[PDB]
Amino acid sequence: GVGISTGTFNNQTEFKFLENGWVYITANSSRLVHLNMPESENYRRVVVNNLDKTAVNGNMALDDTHAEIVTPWSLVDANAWGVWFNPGDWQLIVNTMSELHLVSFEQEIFNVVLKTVSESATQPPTKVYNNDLTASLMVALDSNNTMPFTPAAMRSETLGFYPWKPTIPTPWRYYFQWDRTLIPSHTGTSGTPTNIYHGTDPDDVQFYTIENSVPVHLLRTGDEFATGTFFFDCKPCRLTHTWQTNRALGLPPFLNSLPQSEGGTNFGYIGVQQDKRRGVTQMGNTNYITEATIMRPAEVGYSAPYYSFEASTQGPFKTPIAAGRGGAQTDENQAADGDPRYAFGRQHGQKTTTTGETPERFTYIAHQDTGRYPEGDWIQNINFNLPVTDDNVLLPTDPIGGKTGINYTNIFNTYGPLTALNNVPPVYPNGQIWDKEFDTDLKPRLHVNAPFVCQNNCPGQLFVKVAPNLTNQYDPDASANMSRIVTYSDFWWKGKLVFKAKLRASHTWNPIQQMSINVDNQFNYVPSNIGGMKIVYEKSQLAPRKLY
Amino acid sequence: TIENSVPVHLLRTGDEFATGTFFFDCKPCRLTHTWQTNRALGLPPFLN
Amino acid sequence: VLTQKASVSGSLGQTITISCTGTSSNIGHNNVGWYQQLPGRGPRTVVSGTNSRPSGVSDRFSASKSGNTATLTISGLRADDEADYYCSTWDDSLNVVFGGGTHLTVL
Amino acid sequence: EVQLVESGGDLVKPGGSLRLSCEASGFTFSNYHMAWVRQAPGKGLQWVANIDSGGFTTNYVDAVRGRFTVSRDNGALYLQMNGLRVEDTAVYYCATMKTTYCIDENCNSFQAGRGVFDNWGQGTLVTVSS
Repeated sequence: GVGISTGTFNNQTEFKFLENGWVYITANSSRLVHLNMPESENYRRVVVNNLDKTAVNGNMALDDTHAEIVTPWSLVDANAWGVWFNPGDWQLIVNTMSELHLVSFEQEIFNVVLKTVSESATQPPTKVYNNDLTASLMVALDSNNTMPFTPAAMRSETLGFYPWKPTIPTPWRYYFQWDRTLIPSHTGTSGTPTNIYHGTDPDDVQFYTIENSVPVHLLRTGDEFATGTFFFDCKPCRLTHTWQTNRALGLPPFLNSLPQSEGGTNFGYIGVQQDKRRGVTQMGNTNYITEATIMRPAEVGYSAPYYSFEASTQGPFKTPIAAGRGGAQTDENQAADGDPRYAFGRQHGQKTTTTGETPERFTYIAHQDTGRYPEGDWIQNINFNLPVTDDNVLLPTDPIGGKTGINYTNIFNTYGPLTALNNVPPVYPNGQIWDKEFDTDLKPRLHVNAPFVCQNNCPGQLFVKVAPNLTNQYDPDASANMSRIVTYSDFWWKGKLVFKAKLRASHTWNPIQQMSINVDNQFNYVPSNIGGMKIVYEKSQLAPRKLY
Repeated sequence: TIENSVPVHLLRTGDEFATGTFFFDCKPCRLTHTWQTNRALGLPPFLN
Repeated sequence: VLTQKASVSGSLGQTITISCTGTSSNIGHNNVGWYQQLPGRGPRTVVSGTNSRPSGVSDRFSASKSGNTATLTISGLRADDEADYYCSTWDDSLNVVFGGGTHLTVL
Repeated sequence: EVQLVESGGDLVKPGGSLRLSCEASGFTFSNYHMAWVRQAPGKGLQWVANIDSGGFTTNYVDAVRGRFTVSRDNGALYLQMNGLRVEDTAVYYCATMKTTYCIDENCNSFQAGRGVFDNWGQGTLVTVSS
């Protein structure tokens, strides 16, 4: 019926404490989604080109050239932390939980409303909105994951984080195949390097369509759609950070002489000369046993080529790295490769009363200390004569290939059988929750964007489209675009995301770091006088844990 | 040496030898190729 | 400066050719563009490489490039073709280099 | 249709300064590299300067190098002229430098390039004398 509501708005986070210290967390999110009709009812194949930018020698890092199928449909993506948890709930979770499991996910659409804009021809323009009770909203649910997976948080296009603000969906578009060549150059590179877009190789063409691969439900003003509960199987996400590096693994050396009076200069002394110490070292030609040369069980962290660009059929891409930098915690402005930087708009955290289109930005300096500090590690000759000379060492200050600004660490990879690393920490509120595992026979060990990875499947993507509202002059034989009555839709989206977490237990004398309100961040969690809201980034691994 | 590690059957003109059925446990082999590289993963940019 | 002929002349309906020349190190690797210049007007791009014409340009124009030389052919002269023709390209010294022009004329 | 309109041409004294403008409409002005090209009375086309699509790099000819400057504001082009001399008297045009060239008729494949100007403005006359 038109006058009977088909659902209830619900945005309450529930905690239900189970046996053995586990907590059943239910995050109900509810939004009002506004949807305009598509620009055109037809699928487009658009080749986006920015050769003007890359035509300038040395700008190869600014390539946006690609090919995309632009579709008339719109994607309703809720794969972002902010959509589910308000700052207080996240504070509770990070301060008192230790591990997080993704349990279930369900979503539904109700109170579908379709309206048409009749723009009067009156000399002073005016427009009246009318309820078209017969219009239909097409809802498609890719339950079988037939369509390409296109997470929205990567582009900051998920639903809004404010329950009391209407949100808009994102027009769905998926990459089409293409070939590209961008020979790197630098300021001073003579001529124009080879920069060509070869087009689409026929063997790799895929042209998906929702109308052909997904059943489509037509919802009038009195209808509702529910996706049913989806159950995850993702690995647990740890809410604790590791501080121990190789230098802090195992039994420390025995201090034969200990300080006698408190002070900043009263250090402990091992006493025994370095060459006469007792231990085990992987270096078989030196008797010097040191805190640096001692044998650790394995390697915590791996050095990777940083700011290295790799070319493939589609052009250049930046090599990802799964660890943060060392010493970047001192200042966010001193961040470097590996620290994820998020840019977001007024829907996703930026002060809602800000003027201008400049996105709000922040670099997330993770609390885990498993990264690398390239200025430190060096290489020296096998003879290990000490002190080393210029001919027997390769310091980070040394050039490679004659380039004064590029040193050896830029092309150094220490990933090996002994490498150990942690999963990506959650980022609030702009961070993604789950991601799909790759279809490759051999699959990546971890993803750099989401902490939870679907082993089998992720929930089907939800697509919404205002059904065509034809005028009486329609003619399919006309090459011109279809004439449509201006129409839009407002519908309420309600989702339930269920987590399971473990409550932390104190295991040390000293307290641990905790998220708290303070005089500096006070006014970042309350509205301004003109209704301005914001959601600042919050750290998710404040509690430490021992690695070995 | 085969004579020391494997039993040996002597087959005359009227004899035959069968190895019996062996059952594999290998992982499946995909008969489809992947075209997407890093530049073609995820949601493309919105073309204004 | 690219080399060009000062002028040419021909009868109406004649298919004619004009040439621009320069060092292959600059006119060779880079593309070449041909523009028309009528009195009381700014240069109008007539040929933009790959024998492709801008929209609104008569199909009579054609162009080709070979090493030091670039050739522009007109398939049948018309009274409105009496005008200056200008070749341009990029130069590996990071410059934009034009020719001296050629005043096409009709007998 | 693409529209480029120049302005600012006027009589000026030698050794002074001036600002020429090139307004653009009907196309994505920010997606195209732009160029200033001058022609003296009855002389051939002479390249004045050029600027990329983001202002990262600008290039000049030796004659105006160190004297003039070019800038853009996503809506129009500007040429700042300093140390004007008598020979500078000429008509200036703003043209889009064709940054892409397709290599087939339907042009499914395209390549980067330089040295071809696609669209031109109207042009403006600058006279420097007493």
